[PDB]
Amino acid sequence: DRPRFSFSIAAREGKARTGTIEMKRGVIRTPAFMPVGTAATVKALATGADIILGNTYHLMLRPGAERIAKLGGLHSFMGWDRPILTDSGGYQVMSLSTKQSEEGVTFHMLSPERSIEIQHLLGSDIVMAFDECTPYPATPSRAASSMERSMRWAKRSRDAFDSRKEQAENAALFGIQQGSVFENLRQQSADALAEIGFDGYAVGGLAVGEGQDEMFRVLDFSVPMLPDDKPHYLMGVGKPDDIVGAVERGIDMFDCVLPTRSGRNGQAFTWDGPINIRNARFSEDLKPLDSECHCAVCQKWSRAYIHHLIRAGEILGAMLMTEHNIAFYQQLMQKIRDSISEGRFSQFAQDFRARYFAR
Amino acid sequence: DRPRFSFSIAAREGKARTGTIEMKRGVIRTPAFMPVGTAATVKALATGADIILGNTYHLMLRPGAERIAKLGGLHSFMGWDRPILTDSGGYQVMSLSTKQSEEGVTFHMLSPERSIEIQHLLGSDIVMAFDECTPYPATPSRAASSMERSMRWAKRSRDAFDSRKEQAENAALFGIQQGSVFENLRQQSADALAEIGFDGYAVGGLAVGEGQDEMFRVLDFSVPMLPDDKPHYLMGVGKPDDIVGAVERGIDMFDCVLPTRSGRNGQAFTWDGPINIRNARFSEDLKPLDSECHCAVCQKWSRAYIHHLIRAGEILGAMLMTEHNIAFYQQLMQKIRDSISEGRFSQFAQDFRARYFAR
Ligand SMILES: Cc1ccc(CCc2c3nc[nH]c3cc3c(=O)[nH]c(N)nc23)cc1
Ligand SMILES: Cc1ccc(CCc2c3nc[nH]c3cc3c(=O)[nH]c(N)nc23)cc1
Ligand SMILES: [Zn+2]
Ligand SMILES: [Zn+2]
Repeated sequence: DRPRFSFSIAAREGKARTGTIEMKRGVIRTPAFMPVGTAATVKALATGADIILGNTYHLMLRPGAERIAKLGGLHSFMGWDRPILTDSGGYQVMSLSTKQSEEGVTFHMLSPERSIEIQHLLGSDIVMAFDECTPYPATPSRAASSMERSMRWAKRSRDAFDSRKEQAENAALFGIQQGSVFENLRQQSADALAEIGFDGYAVGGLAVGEGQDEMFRVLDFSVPMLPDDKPHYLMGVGKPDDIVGAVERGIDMFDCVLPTRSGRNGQAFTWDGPINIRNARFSEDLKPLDSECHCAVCQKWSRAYIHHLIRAGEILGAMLMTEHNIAFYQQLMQKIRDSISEGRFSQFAQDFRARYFAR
Repeated sequence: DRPRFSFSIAAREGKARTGTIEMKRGVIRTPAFMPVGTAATVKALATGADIILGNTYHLMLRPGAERIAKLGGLHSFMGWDRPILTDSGGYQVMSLSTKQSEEGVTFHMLSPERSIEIQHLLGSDIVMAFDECTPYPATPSRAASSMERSMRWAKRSRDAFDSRKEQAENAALFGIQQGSVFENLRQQSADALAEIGFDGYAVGGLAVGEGQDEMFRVLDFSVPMLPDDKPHYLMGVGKPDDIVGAVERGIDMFDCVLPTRSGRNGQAFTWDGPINIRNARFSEDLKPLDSECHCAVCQKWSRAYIHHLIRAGEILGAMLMTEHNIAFYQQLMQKIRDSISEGRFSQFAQDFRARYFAR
């Protein structure tokens, strides 16, 4: 059948690439948007996807990784038979929960070994190494010390993953680059990860308050340090314009939680920029959320009706907004893939920004 | 094409009837459950219906009946091309908002004439007369005075409806019986409504705290006072067992808001009674919400997953619960219609109660 893990690049334009990841549970077209699976009914890729996210930090607390395993794993639990990616829980413990040491983080304990076992019990297909997302801003010394611990933890994550036969033979493991905003530390981190060897490489430690200009600056030198022949996952990013610029700099995978969060608060993404549907200017607007969007919501209902539902406190309004936002991001990713494949991505990015920041 | 309004009875068992209402926008199979249209995406009848409810009291306040008319009416607004029923707003003004007089109710003014015009602007197909839902309990004198005012208002509602050509020719008007729990006042009210003449007759003034035994007692003598050859709508009812007992007493139409409210609070309806999915006993339950339910939710997801979603605060959990509850009520109505048509409704009601109140 399909291999455990293959990445093939079908077309390139500058630093941008488009291709496919093959795994046992399915194919992932890249650049890929990976939505959380619990925010709406995600279908096989529209309000769908090739791969969804599990929420390791939440699941290890409710109902617990052992219970998820008892219930058949996340694929059975969520009714999703395609690939699933889980984070290692390190970022979320530090953001939401903490006592740190070389062994791991107490808050329950979380270590590289326990993080890998938790992701094993959940049954995810893409497993993230257990890292430390360095806070921003950070001094060079603090960023270096943090990156060095993350690299020791990456080696421990590799070894823990390899010691579980079912996981080593059926899942894939991604290493996470750290180093804050410092080119020399980003290089040393990429070097360390490449020596250990991973199936994919994530750019960690961004989307931590640095702003888009700084994030793009860091991606300019950081992504080329990663192995070219493996997928590149930018964690925590982001807005549609973040995605286009990150693809321009060689990123292949994205996890944006914004579209599934924005929907509950009334924010809809459109080709003309985001709008807040609760605003009174939409109370009589008979256009769909976006006039070109092909999602089920825009095929049927107006801005005026979704405005009404959300203002009325109807959960239906938020669900429709969420379904539209997920669909818009997937339509964005499809246009990105098509334009790279056709050698017109540079023009697309230009056209996208001009319209997105016009209105 | 179809007539403005026809009701045909296809089969009877005791006082129970099953049949069809024909209107210009579609056919309604009876006994019918009429869900609110804003609680989930309701499809053509499953998580669907032959007719949905509009919320007159909410709509006249946000965005206003004139604005709904400017947007094309509720059918265009909600994307629903089949029949729509609206209440007259009298109950809701008194429950949720008040100064009453023979002219109407100030809170905005609401009169029989204004209520009919509001329902005209909304474009509903079944229009309710403007009544006063008598509070419970009520003395005979207070119940009589209230019923008598409602009957004068029913005549004013009839005249207002008939004076709007588009409405008189394309919609239907239902009169509402009052009289609290008093047989002689229920009779006088039915007499008054029959002399005015309506397309259907509602039993009003119940589901106001009287309890199921008292409600059934009042239906025992009240429903036979209404014209047999016209549909009978019990307003505000109710639980599944309320519906079965009310069909046994000659009711044809129901509006239950409970299934669309219960879903948000974790209550699911099953053939074994209601359950609260948030209860810890469902955290590892791999069965669907109901093992016989044919809805999309029970085809795909477990109690354990819906429990997880709701406990996690995910709006998806409440939406799935709502979709299941709407579907369960429609499956209930289908079994009621089939069993009356097959002459086995008495046995069905017996079997239903024995299982529903067992667990
Ligand atoms: C469900 C879910 C969605 C997204 C994430 C990714 C969370 C996330 C970041 N989010 C913003 N910036 C981020 C940086 C890192 C990082 O450096 N390391 C890890 N392990 N995760 C990150 C985790 C869980
Ligand atoms: C959206 C919506 C749903 C349901 C209703 C029906 C509201 C309702 C009653 N609810 C409980 N008991 C009820 C009695 C009456 C009544 O006597 N008169 C009217 N006009 N409505 C009633 C109105 C609006
Ligand atoms: Zn859309
Ligand atoms: Zn169901």
